[PDB]
Amino acid sequence: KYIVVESPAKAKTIKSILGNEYEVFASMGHIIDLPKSKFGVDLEKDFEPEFAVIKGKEKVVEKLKDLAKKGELLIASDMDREGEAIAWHIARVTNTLGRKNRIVFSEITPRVIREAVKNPREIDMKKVRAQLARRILDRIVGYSLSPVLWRNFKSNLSAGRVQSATLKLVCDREREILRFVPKKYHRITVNFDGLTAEIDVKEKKFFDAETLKEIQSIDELVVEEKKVSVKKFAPPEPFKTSTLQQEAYSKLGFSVSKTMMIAQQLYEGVETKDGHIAFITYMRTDSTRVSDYAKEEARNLITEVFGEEYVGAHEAIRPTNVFMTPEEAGKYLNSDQKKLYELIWKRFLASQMKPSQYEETRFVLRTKDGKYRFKGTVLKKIFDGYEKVWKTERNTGEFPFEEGESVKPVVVKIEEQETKPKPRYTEGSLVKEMERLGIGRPSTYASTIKLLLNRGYIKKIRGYLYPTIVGSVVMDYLEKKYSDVVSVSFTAEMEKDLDEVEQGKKTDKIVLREFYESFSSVFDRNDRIVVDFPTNQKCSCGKEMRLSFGKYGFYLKCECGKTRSVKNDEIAVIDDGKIFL
Repeated sequence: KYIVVESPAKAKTIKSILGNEYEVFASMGHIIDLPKSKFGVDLEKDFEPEFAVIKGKEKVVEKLKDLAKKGELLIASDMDREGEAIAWHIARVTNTLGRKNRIVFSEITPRVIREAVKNPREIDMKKVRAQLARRILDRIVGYSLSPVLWRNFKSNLSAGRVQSATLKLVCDREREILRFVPKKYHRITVNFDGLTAEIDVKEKKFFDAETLKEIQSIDELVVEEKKVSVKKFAPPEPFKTSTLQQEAYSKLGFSVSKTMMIAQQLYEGVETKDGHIAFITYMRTDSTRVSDYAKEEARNLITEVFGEEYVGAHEAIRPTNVFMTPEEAGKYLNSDQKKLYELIWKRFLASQMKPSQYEETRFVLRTKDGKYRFKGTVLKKIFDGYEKVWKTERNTGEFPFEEGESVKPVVVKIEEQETKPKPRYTEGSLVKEMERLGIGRPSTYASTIKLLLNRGYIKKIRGYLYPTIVGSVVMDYLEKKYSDVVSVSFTAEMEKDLDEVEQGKKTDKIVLREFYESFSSVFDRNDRIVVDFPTNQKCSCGKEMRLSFGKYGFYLKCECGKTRSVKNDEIAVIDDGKIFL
């Protein structure tokens, strides 16, 4: 039998497992694709795609056709929609579509691979159609709007729908920050015996001088209320793509593209001095489910290392072999791979362990004159559970006081503060928002963010993301002329529709016809657009400046002073028609 995969890494890992009973072949990427500069879909044949062998890949195609005549040609592409389409192109070119020739697995390990090759299935055409519909949607937007956007702002909308929705998130965040009005208030805390409590107020308040003097004068309080209860904390869930990207960003400082690159290495199998080893399950997943076999191995490890009292077709991202500890993994993994494997391993083991248990004491203290109250909480650890693996800090302490008892000495701390706006997104917290709103999917979170940064539509400064002049100006255009079509809401609706096509709950054709109706009814190909915005900038003579766009790109001008040039990626947000630089 012959097995075909996309990558040399996967081919070597698979060949290591199967030996000489199977010949394993890598295609070295895609063989067939839509045209690179023809539109490629026939809008008069109900969105018929036009495929051709990619230049340079003709020989691979010939080899595949030859193999298919010599033996069963099994296809071991990754298990996502893209992989299913790869499988379909190979089956079509070899005239084997409909055979049981597609191998499905979430991990490249001996037990799993050996079973998977024995149980091939037919290519899932609903999954293929969901992929193709995505390609067609992107191609319609891309080939309609990128020329319009080149003519007017010298920039493009590839990865389009999802990319414009995500850009909108960043702009909306920036306007929220712009419009925020901070409020001064006092933070007032009392401190006694290692415990703290905050003043009890209906809203954040700026106290007057005489009230502050009084509060600062407090040196004794009385316990008004003491309530003790059991508090359990759930272990983390096993990673899925979205939460891996978020945590690798916040815990390791990895960009979401670096995380996915490393995760792919760990899944496909790394070459070692002695062979090849897969470390984790497939990295594009929306599931946090764990196989029964992996659950059992985890129970066995927990039992052995920690004790029984600690024990708690898409799959979570998790270690293929939980007994390969992060420390042992270090002899095979580079520094970045080791950090990522360690994260994944700790999250998985912790997810299989018992909740932790604490006793929580919530208390209220009052002054003797009854004028002021202060509220606090403290925890006491009963059982660490999963926190033995997933490191957690909590406000632990003791409340050695009863209701009605006086406490002295107390120390009051008064600090003037100002309310703060929402923080900007980071790559990780932008992924979180894309998941929240339904606009990203496992295969598109990282690529969307990367493209936005690469086109200079957003800019990263000390890890926070800012919209730029070109991002803002492009988004404003799309909002004005393609309001419904480019909305976060419509993007989310389309992504849900494509999930439904994959699941066989909607047809590709119905989804495509709906989109095209909405798009075509607003698409104006001959649109010419003079950039002309009021700004928050002033020139020497006192006048307001205006933003314009010429042969050397963006510039500011006033009906008096000289013209100041601006880079496409200078930070900027548009609000009520005015650009704020």
